[PDB]
Amino acid sequence: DIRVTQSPSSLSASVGDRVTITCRASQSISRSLNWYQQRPGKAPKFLIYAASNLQSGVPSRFSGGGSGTDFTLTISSLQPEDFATYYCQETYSRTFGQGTKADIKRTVAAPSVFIFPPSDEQLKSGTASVVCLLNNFYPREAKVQWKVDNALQSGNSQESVTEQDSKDSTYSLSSTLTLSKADYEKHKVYACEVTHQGLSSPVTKSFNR
Amino acid sequence: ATELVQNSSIGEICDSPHQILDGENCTLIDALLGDPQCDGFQNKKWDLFVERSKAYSNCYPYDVPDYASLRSLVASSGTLEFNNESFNWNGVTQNGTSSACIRRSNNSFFSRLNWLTHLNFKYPALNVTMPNNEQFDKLYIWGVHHPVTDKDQIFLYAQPSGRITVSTKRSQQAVIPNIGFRPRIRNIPSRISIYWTIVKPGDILLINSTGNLIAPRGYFKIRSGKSSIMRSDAPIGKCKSECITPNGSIPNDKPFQNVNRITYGACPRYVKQS
Amino acid sequence: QVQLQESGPGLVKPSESLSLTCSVSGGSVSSNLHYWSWIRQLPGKGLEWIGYISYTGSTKYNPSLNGRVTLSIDASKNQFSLELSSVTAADTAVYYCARDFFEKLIADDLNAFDIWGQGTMVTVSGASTKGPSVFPLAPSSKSGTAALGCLVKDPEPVTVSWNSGALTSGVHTFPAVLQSSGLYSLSSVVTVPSSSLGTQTYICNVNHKPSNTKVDKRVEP
Ligand SMILES: *[C@@H]1O[C@H](CO)[C@@H](O[C@@H]2O[C@H](CO)[C@@H](O[C@@H]3O[C@H](CO)[C@@H](O)[C@H](O)[C@@H]3O)[C@H](O)[C@H]2NC(C)=O)[C@H](O)[C@H]1NC(C)=O
Ligand SMILES: *[C@@H]1O[C@H](CO)[C@@H](O[C@@H]2O[C@H](CO)[C@@H](O[C@@H]3O[C@H](CO)[C@@H](O)[C@H](O)[C@@H]3O)[C@H](O)[C@H]2NC(C)=O)[C@H](O)[C@H]1NC(C)=O
Repeated sequence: DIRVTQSPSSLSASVGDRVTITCRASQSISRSLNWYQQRPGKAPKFLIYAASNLQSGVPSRFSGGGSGTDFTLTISSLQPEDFATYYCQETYSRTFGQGTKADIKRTVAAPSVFIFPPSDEQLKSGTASVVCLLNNFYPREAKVQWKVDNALQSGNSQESVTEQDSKDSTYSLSSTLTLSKADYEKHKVYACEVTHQGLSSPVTKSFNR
Repeated sequence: ATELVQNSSIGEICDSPHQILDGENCTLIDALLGDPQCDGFQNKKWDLFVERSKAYSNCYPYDVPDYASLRSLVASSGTLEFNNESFNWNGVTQNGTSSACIRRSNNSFFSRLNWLTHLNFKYPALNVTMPNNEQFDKLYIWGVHHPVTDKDQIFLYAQPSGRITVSTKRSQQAVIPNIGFRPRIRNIPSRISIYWTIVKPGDILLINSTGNLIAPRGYFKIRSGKSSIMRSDAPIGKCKSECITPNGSIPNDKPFQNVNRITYGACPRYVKQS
Repeated sequence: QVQLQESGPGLVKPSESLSLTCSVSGGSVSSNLHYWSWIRQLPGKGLEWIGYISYTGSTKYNPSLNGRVTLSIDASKNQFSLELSSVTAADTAVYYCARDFFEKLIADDLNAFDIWGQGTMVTVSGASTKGPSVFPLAPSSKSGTAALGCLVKDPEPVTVSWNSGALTSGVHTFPAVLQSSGLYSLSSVVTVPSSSLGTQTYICNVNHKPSNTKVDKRVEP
């Protein structure tokens, strides 16, 4: 029985800011804990050992300290490539913390958009998938509106969002509209209305046929 | 269990009548081995030595099997008197230094240890005899280094594998070094295993080893007394009290106490409640 | 270095014993002072340590899982396996195999998790397996930047690389969404100069492992 508490759950800070993550324990664990970093799509990385000993892949801006119950992980000058999820593990417990993933305070947006009709090989299978793209926009909050012959569509579109590649700290979003082959050929105007802050007016990309 | 229970402390430890030695950033073993920040403690005495929780090691990382045995031995003696002996390490290189054990802005090492490396890419089987022609018990502190890659085992000692043997009349000690890269403490993945060997009056210290060895520079005097050690963060004040707890000095008027179980001197007995 | 690659099924029907195998390369699996462990990942719970074993075999397990975990080592193959009996929907996760050293020199701490493996997703939906369908995404090609990608429809979205890995900078593959048909679907895109389209060949590489399906489709204007 050992308890671990990591605060906060998430935060936001600019490039060059000094951010601190706190890992609190219920029982005294002496000068004894370690901090790790997992980037999106990667395995965690061994950053600090015994609360304050930096390891192989450290860029020297990382640092840790504390004794007893209250430990701190500090990034002196936050860099874009530091975007990841950070954990604190307590040893005799072998328990991972809840995790703290923060992201860079984002500059002002610049969404670049594209759209894509269904392929000729997919339309033969009786299924049409129209894909819209939103590339390198930032902040996250964006609205994708589908218009079939300039008619509002809902419930038949799906979309994903990537996380900051940490080179430019920008997201990307792509909606896929799914309809049958019959419903595809009943119509010809297919649009993708994008609502976003970095756009002074909703940008619409459309094709025909 | 109310009027007859001492339930409070003055918040600090009296430096009288007991000789109090404060640890500051040093542990007892950091001062024992010769940690550069702990050089001020050399050859000091004490009746009670207080380690601080803020203490840390700032030399070359080290491990000690039976760490509560060696700490309680040195504590029960109450002295750090160290006499340099002339070990004749012929065929080796002495006074090995490290980049993470800095003193006076230079690469150094433990002041009570002689880290031995090869010489001319030679390193013969070292057999050193050292008698104890005294009347008092000697304490020898030696070590075994653990190189990370045998790339370093060859560079440091010019043998694929070392072995350390420390023998006396009663005792024999055999240690084999462990090649292995390890988590970097102060940018060092290598370690050193610290052991100890006692020789009695009339006994001889025997070192039957090639040298992945951290040779000692002498011996510590072993006394037998009421000296001890305590972990506390309370300040040291100018006062007199025949009872010391990690929460501070308390009066021994009451027959009982609930301040702390850990006590030193003529103290009342501890109660579980009130 | 010491590489670790987990191998095993990406789909496990419930009530079955989950089984995965970690392969250690470049070093001896037998170690005088070392433990081999397994750890699972879920979004919302973070990481959760599972098991951990010495060369001799010494085990302790996470008391959260009531003994359902059983690991094992075979030095003849430099491998150590995971066996989780009676899996439920709460056991779908990402499983990692990790090389760990324990030191306990004075601190009595020193459970260090040094190297970490790539990882293998496992699922407990227990339905069936069917391969994907790769569809290209043509460019606009107005000509001053264009974009093109591959659309993947219909357990794991595996690897999507571009031209065997020659084209990497500027690629955003998106996480799969779950359609109402129970089958997943994602898309991987890349932005290229709007002047190299007719002479530059673009081929995305998808290689479905839980169905033995590797497809190389040309995205052509
Ligand atoms: C025990 O060790 C700690 C940690 O090394 C000591 O605390 C720090 O000691 C350094 C020694 O120089 C102090 O650095 C000096 O102060 C300024 C900040 O005002 C610093 O930027 C400079 O580099 C300068 O060298 C540092 O201030 C000090 N920090 C604290 C919080 O005290 C400590 O003095 C040692 N001794 C004891 C009894 O704690
Ligand atoms: C390893 O390092 C230790 C510590 O520096 C060396 O001990 C020191 O050796 C020097 C040289 O002999 C001593 O200085 C000399 O002492 C003689 C004594 O007769 C004196 O006549 C000279 O004028 C000079 O001061 C020094 O005292 C001694 N350190 C102590 C604390 O006594 C040791 O020699 C080194 N060994 C090797 C192999 O490098």
